[PDB]
Amino acid sequence: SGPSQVAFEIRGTLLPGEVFAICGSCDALGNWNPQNAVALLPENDTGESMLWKATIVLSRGVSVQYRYFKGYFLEPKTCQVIVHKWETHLQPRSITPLESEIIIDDGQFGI
Repeated sequence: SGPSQVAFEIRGTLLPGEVFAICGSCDALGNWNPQNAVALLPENDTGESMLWKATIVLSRGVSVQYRYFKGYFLEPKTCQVIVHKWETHLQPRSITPLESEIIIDDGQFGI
């Protein structure tokens, strides 16, 4: 099974110093531990105002559950990931990647 490159996208507002992050049920997504979550980056290639994206390599045919959160990625006091808010009243998101390249546009944060 030759790996699947998945672009996960979500839109929303953020506080100063805050970013969007993806966390989930496999290594690449940090095994539900926000400390090992993946921070998204702003996506400007479509001319949107509030779009964020993360490109993640996942194993083909393996089901993965995930959620977005908004939080802070800080430097050590002596790393620190602080979740402000996990996505709103909705079931954890899921994907079973089958293609080599996939774009998952999850719309608006919390929806």
